[PDB]
Amino acid sequence: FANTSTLHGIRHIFVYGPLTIRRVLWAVAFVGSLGLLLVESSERVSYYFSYQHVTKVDEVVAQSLVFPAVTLCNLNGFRFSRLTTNDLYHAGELLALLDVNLQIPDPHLADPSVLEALRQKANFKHYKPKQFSMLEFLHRVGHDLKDMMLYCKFKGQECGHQDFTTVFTKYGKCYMFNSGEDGKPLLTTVKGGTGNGLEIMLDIQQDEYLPIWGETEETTFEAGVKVQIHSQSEPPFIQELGFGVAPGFQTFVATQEQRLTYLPPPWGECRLDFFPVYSITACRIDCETRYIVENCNCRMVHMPGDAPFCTPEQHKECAEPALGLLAEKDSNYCLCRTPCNLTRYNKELSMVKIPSKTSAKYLEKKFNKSEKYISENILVLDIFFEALNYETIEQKKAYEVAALLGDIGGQMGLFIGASILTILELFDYIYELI
Amino acid sequence: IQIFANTSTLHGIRHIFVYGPLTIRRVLWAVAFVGSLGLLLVESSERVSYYFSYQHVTKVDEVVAQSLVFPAVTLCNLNGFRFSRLTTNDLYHAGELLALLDVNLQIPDPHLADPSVLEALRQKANFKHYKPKQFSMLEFLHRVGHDLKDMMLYCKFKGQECGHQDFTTVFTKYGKCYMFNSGEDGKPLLTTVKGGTGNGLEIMLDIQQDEYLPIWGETEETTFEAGVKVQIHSQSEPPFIQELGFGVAPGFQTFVATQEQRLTYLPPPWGECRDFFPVYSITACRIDCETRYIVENCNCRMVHMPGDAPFCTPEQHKECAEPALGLLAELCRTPCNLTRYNKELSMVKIPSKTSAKYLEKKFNKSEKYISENILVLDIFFEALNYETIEQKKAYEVAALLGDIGGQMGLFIGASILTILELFDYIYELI
Amino acid sequence: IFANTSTLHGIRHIFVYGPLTIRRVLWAVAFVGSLGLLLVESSERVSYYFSYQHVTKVDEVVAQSLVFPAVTLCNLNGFRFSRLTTNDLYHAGELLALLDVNLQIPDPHLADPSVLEALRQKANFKHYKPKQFSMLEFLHRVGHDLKDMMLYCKFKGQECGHQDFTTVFTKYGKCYMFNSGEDGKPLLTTVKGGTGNGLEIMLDIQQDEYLPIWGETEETTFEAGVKVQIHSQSEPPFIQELGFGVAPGFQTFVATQEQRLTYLPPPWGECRLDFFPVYSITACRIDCETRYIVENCNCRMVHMPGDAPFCTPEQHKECAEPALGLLAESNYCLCRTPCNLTRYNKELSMVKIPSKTSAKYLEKKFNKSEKYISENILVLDIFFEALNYETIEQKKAYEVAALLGDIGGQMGLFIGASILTILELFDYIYELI
Repeated sequence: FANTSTLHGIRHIFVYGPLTIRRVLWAVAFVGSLGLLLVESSERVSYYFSYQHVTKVDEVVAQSLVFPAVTLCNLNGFRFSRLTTNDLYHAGELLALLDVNLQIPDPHLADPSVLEALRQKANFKHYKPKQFSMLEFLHRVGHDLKDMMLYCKFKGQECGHQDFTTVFTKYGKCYMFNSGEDGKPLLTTVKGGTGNGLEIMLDIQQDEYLPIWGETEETTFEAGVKVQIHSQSEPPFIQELGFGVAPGFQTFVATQEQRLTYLPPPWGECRLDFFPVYSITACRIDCETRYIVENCNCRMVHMPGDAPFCTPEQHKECAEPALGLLAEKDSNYCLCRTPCNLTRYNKELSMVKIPSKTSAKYLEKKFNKSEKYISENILVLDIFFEALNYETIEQKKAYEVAALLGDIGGQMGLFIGASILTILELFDYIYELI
Repeated sequence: IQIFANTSTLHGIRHIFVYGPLTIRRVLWAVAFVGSLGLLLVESSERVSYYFSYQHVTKVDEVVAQSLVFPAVTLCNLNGFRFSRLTTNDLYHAGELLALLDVNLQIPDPHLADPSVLEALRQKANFKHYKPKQFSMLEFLHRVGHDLKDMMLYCKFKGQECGHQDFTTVFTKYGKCYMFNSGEDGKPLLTTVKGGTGNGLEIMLDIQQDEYLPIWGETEETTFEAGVKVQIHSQSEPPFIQELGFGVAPGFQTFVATQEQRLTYLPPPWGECRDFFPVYSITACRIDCETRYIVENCNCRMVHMPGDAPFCTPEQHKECAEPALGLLAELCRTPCNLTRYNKELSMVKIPSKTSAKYLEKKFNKSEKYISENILVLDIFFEALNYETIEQKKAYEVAALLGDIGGQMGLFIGASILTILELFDYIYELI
Repeated sequence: IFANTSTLHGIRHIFVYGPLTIRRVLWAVAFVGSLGLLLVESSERVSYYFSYQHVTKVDEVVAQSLVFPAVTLCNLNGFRFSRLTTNDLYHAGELLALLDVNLQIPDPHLADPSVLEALRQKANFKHYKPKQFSMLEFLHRVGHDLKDMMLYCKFKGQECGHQDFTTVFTKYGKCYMFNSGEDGKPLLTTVKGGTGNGLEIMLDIQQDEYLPIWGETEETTFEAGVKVQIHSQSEPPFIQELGFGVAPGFQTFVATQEQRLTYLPPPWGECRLDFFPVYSITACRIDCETRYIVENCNCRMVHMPGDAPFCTPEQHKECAEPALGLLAESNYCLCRTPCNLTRYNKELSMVKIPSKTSAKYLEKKFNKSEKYISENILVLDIFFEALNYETIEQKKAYEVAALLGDIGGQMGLFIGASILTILELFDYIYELI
């Protein structure tokens, strides 16, 4: 009888009278309903714990964008003219100007003019060496922006090498525009188009490039600059993320601000010894640095730390094969996950010829250079925003707990009419039968 | 006086054994219910809070098509005025503008000029006893601006021949430009039906680099560059090549592999989408905006602007409208439907060795000229499909109900009516 | 034997049945009202469910290695002039546009002197007995040779060779595909970003083997370089359409990202082959071309698969070329997206080759003029910008379990009804009859 009596209950049961009946279908109809509720409620919980996301892509008109950092590097790291005898001593083998015995490799195939200058400076049989510092070396021999930069406009106003910042990188002594160093307030763009961005004309000084001759294992046949457009929060990794600019063209880099937002685990993979602010580039440098200061007790020039600078002795026989080993052989010493908030810059590249006929003469005059030189050494580079807007890409949580309840809640309502309390009511009644 | 005690409402739909007459260890129900009620209020708030946050999410498809509508291609020589075709009257008014003449109407630094250039400017600039004649910046530009008839050596579309009669004059901050497949004259828009370089627009251009205005001596100008600018753009939008154009260089076949993008944005409260032009565009408004500010503060309009205003004379251009724009830059939101075109650029060299001679012959031009003046330009669809990017409303009212509905079901077993039932019963107690 | 008044056992929410009529008939409206909305809103939800929407899930994933794609590359020139034989000029002569319909040099007075000399040497058919000719054997022999064309190949810093590429015929002629996977060895992988650790090849395009053009030809073949498709090893190259140009006199950098698209079948999306085991849009579009030509032309072209017979230049001209011309204009061919697939997104940048200080080295090493080097040599770097793939998935918007939870909660809200509540009522109406 008690069962008959518990049918003031909230779950839905005509399965308890005094006499057995016609209506045993309710037994099935209820067991049926209960079945589905359990099937479908599982799915919803299963899915909830799958901790999915979905993507929200907007594009937002803006009154101004913050102009990014532009790092740029000559493909040539060391000017030939500026190599000293002391330099050719330590760095000689490194720059591939000298064989292991400190002597000019295949003298008969060398440029006459090159061999003249190397014979003058590389007589090491009797040489008493002097102290040498890879950083001091690079600072002195690396291409000079003062020399390289023929003009600089930003938003149509004049600029100069005083708006750039020396920044060492696997390419040597490089220059970063709008770096923000010394907390100077970052430059901003206020109009789209080629006109109102960064515009620089460069002489890449192609006749200071290290010479290549004879039976060399070298393939450094290329001339121009590498360039990374990158947010001021992240260091340049121009090694990998650079794009080429070629001489004899005005290259247009039309850019858009991208504002990524990622979710932490368990939805996504969101979330440093040497850098205050975290970056993928930042970690991957910090990682490189830590593994070399460990296995080589020096650091390279582009790395941070207070460690001692890797001598060309070390660079050759230690640190270069150490990186050779880091990538291909040894799983990441540090694998580096995405930051949560971050800003990317999307580039479209187009080009027009420089110089035109009607300017060729002017340029030859102004700069005291041959028609040839201008046409194999000069480029113009425009970085600029296509229009005043950023794109937002956010990862949004797919199914939060409140929505799970509303779904299991409505599913219960549909099949049984049950609440939490309905179940409690039943458990109370079974605990009373014991 | 004759109404049910609380005890008596066990007819009530909420889930309550809190009204047996004498007190019991089962005060937990009071907790369990107040507990359940608490969460219901917490969780139902969240859902309403969220609803009114009027979020969206994004739906990205890519759709195979039997045919795409081919876009509008506007193209401009980097040079706005051919030197050969400058007249003495032109050099009079426009002289200072083109930076061929100082504030007085004479050649700035004749000693540094090309010999041949100075000869030709002396021939045409004798102004001490010249009585000026009528001058019109539009008529000027129409006449001196590069001619497509001259510039265009061949035109294919879908492999079939084309001509300057498939293009339309269009003035822009670059001068007299030309727009392919413009749709003007209500002619039915060209369509592509096969991918690849072959079956798009293909044009060979001579940019006439030796008609470029010369620059010499102690000039502040830096127009050192040669080639064309190009905007690929939907026929409903005007070109804004000043900002959105991409460069093409001479001495290369430049390939522009394109995809149709079909953006759909939501109005407020979810997203931010919503007179001189029939159709609204961001470019359209930004022109309308520039025009209104210049016709106000300068009583003229420039050549590329619309309106019925009077064309800005070089007098005005110098002293008024140029610094007016200098002042202007120093809120136009997205249309709801719109079509974008995504470009990938690649290049090959022109001319090849085995055709260099042929081209020199056919066009009566130097080996040098061909190599510093000729380009080929292919605009074409990579394959027959458009990408759709739609903003979809995140949480509609029907789904809010289903969630607050099921939350009530879960914690209380309440309906709307359940609450009404309770309010009826309290109104009866008063 | 149950009373309307007496169904107070009923689960939907009803104060509407006493014995006498009352001021509280509002319940009748409030209920009919509630029932109204329930029907309005529950329709919307079902309507929407059957609208079978989706939404998009975009992640980006760090990886310790990416699989390097397939690179197919083609010289713009399909046939080296030097290597054209007398037999070849006989059958293929008209095809290569070297000879008019009467097997004679078209406008000899406008021809390059040196060209005409070499065509006269090879195209005097006065006494010639023709021999067996095969467009495939022809193309295999005359088409540019990678051995010749490829001056060096690096991958991940280590050396490479023509034996890491695979001959692959295409609308452009005899082309070469890197990391094709055909050798049943495991596909090559990148483990560091940047220019250095991708494919890097230096090519001499042999611009002076290009077929010459002279006199009154209707032509656009003025251009020199290579076309290149970066593509999934699962898909054949369709370089005719999907290729990008590389120009001589530049190191061209192709920075790529792996994209991993997932699409939904009907009814949500348009997801999901005689001649190809693996399905591709490219794959079916070839299979489609092939089927239509073997039907309407009884041959196949060289790039097509099948067991059909190869189209002779006779056939190629007068049959199969206009047959494809007729496929254009407007598709007799429906080729939908695969479900899983991998795309490669390319950014192109360039620097000059050669530098001044290497120009002479290259001239010497390769025994070539300053001019030749500068109009024939290019370097091509394909590589991943950084170790990650982008995932774009189409995700079902509203599955059946979520429809129930919504119709369920809507019923709960307006009526307090379950499935059983309605059954309960139908039982009670079947009992009234």
